[PDB]
Amino acid sequence: VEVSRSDEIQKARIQLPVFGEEHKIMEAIHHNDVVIICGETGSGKTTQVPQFLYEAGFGAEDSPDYPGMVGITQPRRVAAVSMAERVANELGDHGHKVGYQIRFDSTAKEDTKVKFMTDGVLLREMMHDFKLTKYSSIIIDEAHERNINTDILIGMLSRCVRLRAKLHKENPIEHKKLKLIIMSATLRVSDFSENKTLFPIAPPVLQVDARQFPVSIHFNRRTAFNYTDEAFRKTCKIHQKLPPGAILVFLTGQQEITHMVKRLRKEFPFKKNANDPLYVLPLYSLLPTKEQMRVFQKPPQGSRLCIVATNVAETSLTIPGVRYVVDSGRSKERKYNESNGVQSFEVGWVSKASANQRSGRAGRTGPGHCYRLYSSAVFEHDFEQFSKPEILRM
RNA sequence: UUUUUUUUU
Repeated sequence: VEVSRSDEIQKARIQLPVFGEEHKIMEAIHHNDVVIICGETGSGKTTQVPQFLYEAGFGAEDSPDYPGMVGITQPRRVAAVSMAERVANELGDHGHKVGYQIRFDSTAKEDTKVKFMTDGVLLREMMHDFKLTKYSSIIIDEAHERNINTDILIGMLSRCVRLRAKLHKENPIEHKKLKLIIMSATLRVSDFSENKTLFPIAPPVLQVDARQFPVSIHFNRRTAFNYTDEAFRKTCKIHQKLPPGAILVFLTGQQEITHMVKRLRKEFPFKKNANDPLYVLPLYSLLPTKEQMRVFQKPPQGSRLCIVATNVAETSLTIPGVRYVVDSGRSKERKYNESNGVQSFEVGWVSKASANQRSGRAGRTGPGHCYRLYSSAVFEHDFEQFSKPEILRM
């Protein structure tokens, strides 16, 4: 199968170190019933999978009615949409042959081989069905967050695939076996691979690296009673001491963030061409789009960037021209008193996965200086390494 | 005597 590619996007095909590993994906699409592949983002996994499975012999495997076509599920609607104006142009075919579906935009075209999903739309489709005949190649995204809907869907697809791992008809050879790879976002999914519950077999796994684009991890053995002022001091020390760039100041809630915005408008009130060139912007997804496009833009000249954000920045929104974080130390979380029906908004330990993703959010392609207001001994006491499931709270 | 970071149909 050929793709009708383009020049700069063939530059985007070869550059990824997973396309040369295509044969593994080939055996992963030909040998194993369920495959688990992990890796940090930016290593060319979602931006390389449609070129795998459009060229795998699965677009027309069980042809001529097209029941072999890949659905790749995404954490959220904007991830699928942005990735569709990213890599549906990577396969050189129009919107009929590559597409997406989100909560309120359905692009159900019959020519399609690659479809980017959320969780809920595919739930909608296979409570509308139960045996998943129209699909044969499925790729999962974000296996490390372990949300509600990802876990729900993976349990019920384990049921459906292991029901179709059996014989389709009265002992045929034409089985509607479903080929599925979980393209993870961070490199610990083995907490599910050890179990014999969701699959009694051990699911075969593949581990791939990424491009670090280095970040310097720095621990401050400091009291973290008012982590706002500590983050303020670390970002002032980077802004004055270290070479220029952009620095991230991270917090938890609604009020400390605008308090830090007021302060960085106070001690650095100039923002035009105390000659510290600085533009300071808050960020969380409870802000309107005009401020959300204000951070999409680059800083005005005579001013660097500095972003006072909550814990949104790890996964929700990420911006190009930043270098360094000062972490939250402790992040805001929510839990329910099941003995009462009492909810809660509180602040507790950042797990090491969220902090690592945060440090990666700092050093996109440039140097990172992860000035952590907490210590290594406090990073010793940020167990567990990964975050706890979002199921257990609600 | 308001104290909502976050999310999937």
